[PDB]
Amino acid sequence: DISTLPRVKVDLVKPPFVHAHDQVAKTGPRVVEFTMTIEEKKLVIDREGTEIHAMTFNGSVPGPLMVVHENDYVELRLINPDTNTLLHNIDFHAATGALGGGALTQVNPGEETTLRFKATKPGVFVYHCAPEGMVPWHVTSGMNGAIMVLPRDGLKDEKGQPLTYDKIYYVGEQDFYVPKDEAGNYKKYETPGEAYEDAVKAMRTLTPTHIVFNGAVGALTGDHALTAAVGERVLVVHSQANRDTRPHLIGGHGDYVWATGKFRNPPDLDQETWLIPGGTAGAAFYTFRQPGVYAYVNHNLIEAFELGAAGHFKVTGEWNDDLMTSVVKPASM
Amino acid sequence: DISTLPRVKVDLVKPPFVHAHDQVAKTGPRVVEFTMTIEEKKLVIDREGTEIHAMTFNGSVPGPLMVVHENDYVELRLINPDTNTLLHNIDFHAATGALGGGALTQVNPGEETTLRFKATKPGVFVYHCAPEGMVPWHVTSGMNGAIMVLPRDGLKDEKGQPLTYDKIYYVGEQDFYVPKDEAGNYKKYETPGEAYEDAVKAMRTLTPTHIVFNGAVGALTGDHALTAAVGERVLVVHSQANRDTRPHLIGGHGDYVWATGKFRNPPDLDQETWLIPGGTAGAAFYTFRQPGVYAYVNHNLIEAFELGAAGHFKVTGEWNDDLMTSVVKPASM
Amino acid sequence: DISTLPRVKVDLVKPPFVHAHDQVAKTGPRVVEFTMTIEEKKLVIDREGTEIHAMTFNGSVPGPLMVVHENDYVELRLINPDTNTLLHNIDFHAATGALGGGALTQVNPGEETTLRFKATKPGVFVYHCAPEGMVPWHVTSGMNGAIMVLPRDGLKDEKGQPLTYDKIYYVGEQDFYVPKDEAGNYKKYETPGEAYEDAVKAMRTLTPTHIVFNGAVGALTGDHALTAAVGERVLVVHSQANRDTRPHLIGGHGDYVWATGKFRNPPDLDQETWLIPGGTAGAAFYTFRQPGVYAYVNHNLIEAFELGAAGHFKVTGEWNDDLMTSVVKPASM
Ligand SMILES: [Cu+2]
Ligand SMILES: [Cu+2]
Ligand SMILES: [Cu+2]
Ligand SMILES: [Cu+2]
Ligand SMILES: [Cu+2]
Ligand SMILES: [Cu+2]
Repeated sequence: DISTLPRVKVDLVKPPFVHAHDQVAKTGPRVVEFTMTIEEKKLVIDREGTEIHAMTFNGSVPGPLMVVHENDYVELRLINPDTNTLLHNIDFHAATGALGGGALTQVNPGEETTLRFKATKPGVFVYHCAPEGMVPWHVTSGMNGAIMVLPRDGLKDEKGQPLTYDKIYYVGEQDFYVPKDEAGNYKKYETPGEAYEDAVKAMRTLTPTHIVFNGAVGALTGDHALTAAVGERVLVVHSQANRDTRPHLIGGHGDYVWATGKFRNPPDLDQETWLIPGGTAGAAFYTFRQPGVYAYVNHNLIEAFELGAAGHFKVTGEWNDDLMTSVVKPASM
Repeated sequence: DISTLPRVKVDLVKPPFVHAHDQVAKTGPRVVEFTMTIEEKKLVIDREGTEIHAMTFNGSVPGPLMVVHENDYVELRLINPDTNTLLHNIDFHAATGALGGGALTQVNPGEETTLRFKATKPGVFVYHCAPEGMVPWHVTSGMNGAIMVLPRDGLKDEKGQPLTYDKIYYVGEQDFYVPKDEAGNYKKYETPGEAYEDAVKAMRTLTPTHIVFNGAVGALTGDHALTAAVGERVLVVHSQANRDTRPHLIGGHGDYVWATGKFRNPPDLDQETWLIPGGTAGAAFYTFRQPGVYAYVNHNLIEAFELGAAGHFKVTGEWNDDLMTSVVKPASM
Repeated sequence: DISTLPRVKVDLVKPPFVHAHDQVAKTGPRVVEFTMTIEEKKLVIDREGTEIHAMTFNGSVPGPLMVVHENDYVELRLINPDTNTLLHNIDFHAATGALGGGALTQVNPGEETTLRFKATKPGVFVYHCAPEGMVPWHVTSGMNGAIMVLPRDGLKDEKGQPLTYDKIYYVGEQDFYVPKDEAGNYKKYETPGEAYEDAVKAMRTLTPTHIVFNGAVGALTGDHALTAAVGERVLVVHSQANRDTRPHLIGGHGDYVWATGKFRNPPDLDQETWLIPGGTAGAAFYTFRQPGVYAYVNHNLIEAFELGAAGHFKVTGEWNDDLMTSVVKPASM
């Protein structure tokens, strides 16, 4: 049976970008093959040069977004090179059985493995590393990403009418818990193992030191802001593998939102802000109507503006005065 | 076009009360004009006399509730008198473009401005101050409120049947982060600027020192409890501009609840407790069936009973023994 | 009227198990009688022997799950034996009036009382102790449980088709705040009253020291794991009386989920993780398709793996290779 199915190999791209795919399936079920290489590496996460030992899927935080269709088979080749120091594995919330695949994918440095699973449910799901005994440490070190399982006939609104996006971006939100000394300065370590004991004490406080989008404070700002034009329909997939978040587009809305990200449910309309529970991926669809800069944020404003959970969208086009206008510009009373 | 539309000026009232309005629109689209004056002032927030420098819209925490209908134009005159010390602005989650109006409304002390925007989406939305660089500080100092955009044909249940309320109250929930000395006593400052540096360190802990309704511990209790009678239908609008909350009416329910507050979505029925994400306004409809005192609370009971997030409802009417009755009054075994 | 109704006495069972009942009602409305005895007792909650003075309904944390049908009358006999030291009462979120019954059920040691209320709304609800002035202390000491009010015609899916479970389990999640000394070691007390002052200071930090299922770290693991077989439909009721949680079945899904637990609303489909607000009970339905061990967790992984919020399911049956298979077992590159 599977033997007889067609197979296509797909090369992943770095977040916030997403690999090429079809919204409405043009072929029947296939075996979609992906390859990911584990990379343990130092990462500076803020302006002051704070550095951590990140554990990544393909060298990025978050790991890349995989896109398949309902009932395709996902075949993943997972490689843990001998240059790494720790055992890793992968748990797909999209999969059924063996702890999401975690029990079947344990690889020490120098090993690789190939897992296959059937994508039976449509929606966006979180995938993350989960080794017995050190699950939170690997997850909060950036070892998580997401997979989107699109219905074979694409996305639909509450009335069952088609929703087609022109652009899609993947925003992975990460809560970090950097160990601190007595005065409050962040500690630095030579290897991941040296950090272990302190990491556990830092996590138990339940208070992140940093909460960032795309691995670093300001990662999606300035020259890295997300782009769009007035009239374009944009799908924003957002994931948080360990902690709740409440996304919000400043100056815009979520026209259609699947906060818990499962496509067989009708979306919520006109959301100002929505809650994505820790351990979940969600998606929001919006059509831009005004040009300018928009701030995309976690709406606990302390987490957004003090801790790092803020990004930008720069949109081009003509301003619509009917929607909004400054009647009297700021001036002396 | 707008030139030709009728205009009505509306005078706002202090929370928890709401200005007069029509549920079902009797006229066509209009330009609804409001005026708000910014007021920086000292506020004692608890029984022990803890004082803070609040930043308010119209002298209250939360700012007043504005009520318009879908497709009306909101025209707001915002005045920042010379008696204030800081730059302020306003961001309406109900608006589209320019950061909700934040980029078009920056006024220093002694200035004013007039913004107009089209209310294209029905629901309850949060509005708040958001100056570049000090967003969380202004929000957590009480500078936020809400606006309700009613469908032109009023509220409806899941089956599309009309829902008419007899009374409406606005509960604004506020998380405060008062700086403390080494022993745990709250600090006091002469001006807002003197508090700034300490405020930022207090916010980064992510742990509020107070969480109150209507600006102070016990604000909606005793002689200030909300009132109703058995048989009355009450709509309770609740907003939290920075942090999640989980409202609950002790002894009652939320018969119809729009937790994320957007009216084009059908409401949830029979809720015991519901989650309103930080940066959102929600609404719950309930018909009183028993007289007596009801406690309206944030259901994290520590936040409610230790931190200040609790209010009362005193309802008049006849007791219904079919619904509830004490069969055997407390007595010695 | 009530005089004329049939009455049935039901003996409760210890969580995670649930007392015998009918899903679809075979008789008309009845007066269902229950008896609960309050028990103040020492409980060791972790591996290191940390001990607390728990306040319980029937000797367990959580208290037992009560199951009735819509429009039955619940008649509860509540006994507070003279061996206890504190005043207690009970508040049913399922009830209407008198603070959920809290104002009618205050019993000092040596007293008892009998309350009756009509179960007018279907769903799973939280019930908990709530004495004036010490509400959070009694709740966070384990004095809470849940009641399920089933529609008279059983559970249904989004299309109104019947959903019948073969097994049902009740998972009560508890956040504990154990007082600590300067070095971080947990304190021990002789009686509940001796703990009082320190308990309040511990709660105000808003940071639990332990978050457990069924009263202790590892309570639902090893020989106490929940059981099922491939093909069985299982309903898992989960409650959190004071704090938000985000349940997740590792290796599975929530096929039908009522996150806020009210049955008149259609369930959410295919959830990976769902949010149950503090002060609420929810229910998830799933059909097992793969055998093996599954971890049932609160998906804030620090709370699950560091703090205690983790349990197991051991399922028997044949492995399905179509759903998942290890193509290449872990081996040297
Ligand atoms: Cu790993
Ligand atoms: Cu997971
Ligand atoms: Cu301001
Ligand atoms: Cu905002
Ligand atoms: Cu008690
Ligand atoms: Cu309660």
